[PDB]
Amino acid sequence: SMLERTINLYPLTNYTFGTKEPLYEKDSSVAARFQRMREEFDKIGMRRTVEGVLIVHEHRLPHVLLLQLGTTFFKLPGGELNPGEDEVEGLKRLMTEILGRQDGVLQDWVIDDCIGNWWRPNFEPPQYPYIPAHITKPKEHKKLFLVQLQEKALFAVPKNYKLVAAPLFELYDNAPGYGPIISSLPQLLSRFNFIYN
Amino acid sequence: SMLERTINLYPLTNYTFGTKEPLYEKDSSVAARFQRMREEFDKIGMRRTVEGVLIVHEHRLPHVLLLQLGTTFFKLPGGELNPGEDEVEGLKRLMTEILGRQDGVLQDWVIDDCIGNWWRPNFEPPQYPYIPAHITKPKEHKKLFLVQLQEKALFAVPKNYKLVAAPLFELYDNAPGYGPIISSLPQLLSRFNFIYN
Ligand SMILES: C[C@@]1(Cc2cn(-c3ccccc3)nn2)NC(=O)CC1=O
Ligand SMILES: C[C@@]1(Cc2cn(-c3ccccc3)nn2)NC(=O)CC1=O
Ligand SMILES: [Zn+2]
Ligand SMILES: [Zn+2]
Ligand SMILES: [Zn+2]
Ligand SMILES: [Zn+2]
Repeated sequence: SMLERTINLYPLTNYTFGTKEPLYEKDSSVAARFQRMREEFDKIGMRRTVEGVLIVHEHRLPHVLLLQLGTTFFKLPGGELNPGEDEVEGLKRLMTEILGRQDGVLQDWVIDDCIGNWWRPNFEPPQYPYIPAHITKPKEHKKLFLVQLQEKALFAVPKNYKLVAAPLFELYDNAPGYGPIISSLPQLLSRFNFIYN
Repeated sequence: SMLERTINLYPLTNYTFGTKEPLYEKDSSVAARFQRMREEFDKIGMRRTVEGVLIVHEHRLPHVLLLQLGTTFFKLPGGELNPGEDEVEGLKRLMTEILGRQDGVLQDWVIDDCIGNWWRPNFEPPQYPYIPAHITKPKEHKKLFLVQLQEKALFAVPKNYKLVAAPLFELYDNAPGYGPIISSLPQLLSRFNFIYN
C-alpha cells in the first residue's frame, strides 16, 4: 500500500542565498509579452515552458521556494524551451541561468517527477489544467516538475529578485495572491511522502 | 523527459451500468455523522478513509465517474477502513461493496497510483491537503487513488444512487457544486499521459 514517492527535505538554514547581477525579463509589459507570444507562434508554433518546484522545511513544516520580482509577482524558477530542446535538460539550463553560482560551480539538479500540466488557449492570461473544449491550437503548454535538492547548496539570486520560502497554508486557496498554478501546489504536493531531515 | 505515468482510458459506451438494492448511509444526518466520528475517535483514534478515481472518455474527452445520492451530494466510490486493514485491499473491498455485480463475478480492480491526501483537523466539515498548524491529533485522514479500469465491465449501481460521468471542465473551480477534493481533480489528473482507446 506504499504507492507514494518518498522525497528528502532539508532545513532552509542548510541553504546559502548569495546575490548576483539583475536578470531582466524579455518583455517590459503584459502587452509586449502577448505581442512576442503571437510573433513566435506564427514562426515556431506553441510555446513550451517548464517550471521547477523546490521544497525545504523549517521545524518539519514544508515551504516552496518562490522568486519575487521586487515586491510584485511571485514566480517559479523556469522559462521557455528552444525548439527541439529536451524538457528536463531545458529546466536544468533555466534553473542554472536563474540560481547558478557566480563562482561557476555546477549544481546537481535531480528532476524525477512531473507534478502537472497547464494550457493557455489564447494570447491572454487564462490557463487551465486541461485543453479546453473546441481548442485545436493552444498557444502555450506549461509543464511543472518537482526538483529534489541536495542536503546543502549555495544559490545566487539575481539582485532584482528576492527568494522567499512560502508555507503551504499561505498558498492554499489564494489565487489572488499567487494565481491558479502556485495556489494549487498544496493539492499537487499532497501525494508525496516527505522525510524531514 | 517522459516522466509521466501512462494510463489507458476507454469509451463510456464500453461500460454497462446495471442496478441493485439501495446501499444506505450509516449516518442519517450531518449531526449523527460527527457524533459517530467523535465516538469512534475515543475508541480507535483517527478515521482512515480511501476513495477511488475512475476515468473514462467519450470522443477523447476524459470524464470522472461520480456517484450522486439521489439528486443531492456527489461522492467518489470509497469509505472507511477497519482498524489494521491495508489501504489498497480496503479500497478494493469498498468498491466491490458499492459497484460489485448482482451475479457475484469479481471485478479486476487495478490500483497503482496515489493522487492525494486530505486531513480533517476537528469534528467539523473543513478538510485540507496538509495537517494544519498546531494540529497534533487530526480526526480523519483521506487517501485518494487512481483506479485503472479494464477495457469493458458491468457495474451494479445501488438504486438510491446515479452513476454520472463528469467532464473535467465542469469540476474545475466549482467547490460549491462539488467541494474542495472533487473540484481539484482536474489539477491532480493533469500529470497523467492518457491514451484514448
Ligand atoms: C528566455 C527567458 C529566460 C528567463 C527566465 N527568467 C526567470 C524565470 C523565473 C524566475 C526568475 C527569472 N528570466 N529570464 N526570458 C524571459 O523573459 C522569459 C524566459 O523564459
Ligand atoms: C461503512 C460505510 C461503507 C459505505 C460506503 N458507501 C458509499 C460510499 C461512496 C459512494 C456510495 C456509497 N456506503 N456505505 N458506510 C457509510 O455510511 C460510510 C462508510 O464508509
Ligand atoms: Zn525543529
Ligand atoms: Zn500540449
Ligand atoms: Zn469519437
Ligand atoms: Zn495522517
